[PDB]
Amino acid sequence: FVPFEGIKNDLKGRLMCYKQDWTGGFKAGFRILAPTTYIFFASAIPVISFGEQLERSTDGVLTAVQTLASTAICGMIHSIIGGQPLLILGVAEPTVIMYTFMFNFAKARPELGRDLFLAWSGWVCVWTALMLFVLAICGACSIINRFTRVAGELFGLLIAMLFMQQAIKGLVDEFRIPERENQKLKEFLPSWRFANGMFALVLSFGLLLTGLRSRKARSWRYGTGWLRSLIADYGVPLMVLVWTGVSYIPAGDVPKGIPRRLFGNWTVVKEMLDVPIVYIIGAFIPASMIAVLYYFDHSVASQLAQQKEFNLRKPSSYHYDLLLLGFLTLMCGLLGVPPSNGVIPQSPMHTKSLATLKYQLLRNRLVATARRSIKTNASLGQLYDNMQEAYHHMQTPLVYQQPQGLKELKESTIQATPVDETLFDIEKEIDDLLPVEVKEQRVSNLLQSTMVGGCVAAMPILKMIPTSVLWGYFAFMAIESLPGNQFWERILLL
Repeated sequence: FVPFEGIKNDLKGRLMCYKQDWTGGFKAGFRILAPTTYIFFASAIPVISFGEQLERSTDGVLTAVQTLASTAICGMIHSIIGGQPLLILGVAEPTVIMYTFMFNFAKARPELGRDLFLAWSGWVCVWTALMLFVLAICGACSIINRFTRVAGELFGLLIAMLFMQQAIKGLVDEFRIPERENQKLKEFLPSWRFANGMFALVLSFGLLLTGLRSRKARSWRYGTGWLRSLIADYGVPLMVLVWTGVSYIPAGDVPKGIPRRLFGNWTVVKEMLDVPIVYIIGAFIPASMIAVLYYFDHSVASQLAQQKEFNLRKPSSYHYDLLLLGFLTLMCGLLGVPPSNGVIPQSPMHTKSLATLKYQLLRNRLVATARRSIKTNASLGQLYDNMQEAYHHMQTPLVYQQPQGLKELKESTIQATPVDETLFDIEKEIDDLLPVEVKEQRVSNLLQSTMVGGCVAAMPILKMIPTSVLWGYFAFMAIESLPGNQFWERILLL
């Protein structure tokens, strides 16, 4: 717990894999788009829902534009100078709850009111940034190492329950009347309300089930490998588009709003000095709560994306990441947008998608090399050496760790068997000798953040998405927030 020690160590570690990060990201060509698109959807949909929730709960002060811009800018800055580019930054539910509490507090004060809410929030963000700077400088993130696997599994389960509760609440609200829309409307009759609720159930469950099914496309006996990979990669975005199209089928026999549909930044510094100084000090309290929450969430989200099972080859940056989070919180407060923060399950989902990308790249390369070798000599031990050489050649040269390397050829595999091709199937055998590796780089995070930003200018296209799609996706992400963690497995076994 020495001042500035952790930050300096983290910077030392990360500054020697920076150009490597960028060149590795560019090494993959357009194949980097699949994880990028997957994480872009996973980041944009919850943020848009949170933006709608804040617009309803803040009388139009904060909308989806602000949440999207915060997510995009914070993500881009973290991608370029972050320290741990696996982390995905976004506006989380606890932030929404705290901002709702703050808005409710400020609406009941004649001194603050509604036209000074953003300025008071900015002062809260200044206090939070100061607290985060103090915590990072003192190495308070060292206690993160102490928290064990259960301390992260419980948080994952809590986030899963929160996402499921959000999905169920959205589905139930599809059955009720909104508190802001015109009450005397054709689309809001009890019969049409029941119809809307049932249609939303159909669409949400259809999206959930089809996406969960298409997530297993690669392990199918039908179709071609190209089509199987395309489905396994883009099924959830494709399902979003397909169920959006399905929602338009009955449009010739229903009222306008059946089903219900969805719908830069500025500065608040000038009016930030108009807040009386009894609430600038009073911002310390919600600032303390938000600082503790962010200290916990950023760290746990970063460590859940850095599981030992992924065999990552680059160091962690907990202290430096917390310092940068302080800076980003200060910037977001000055810009009048809610702060971003490391979020789950987006971060582990990003890590898993990158691991899958590396696995597929390696499988393609090794299959090609094995097929090339089968024709020439194919001695089954000289071909394994060729595959090992290709694996080593593909890898990126670093200084910290070394590539895991292909694992041992199983005794049963050799006992079963130049090499006879009838008795040695490459597709069956490659999977048995591929390690778990992650394609670590900064390009996927940067592109996902830029896409989230461009969603700001793509609002008319976003106007065509029903909210049932959002609730189905929230359920899909809640299930993704327990992708087979040890704690959930143990609960299943009991």
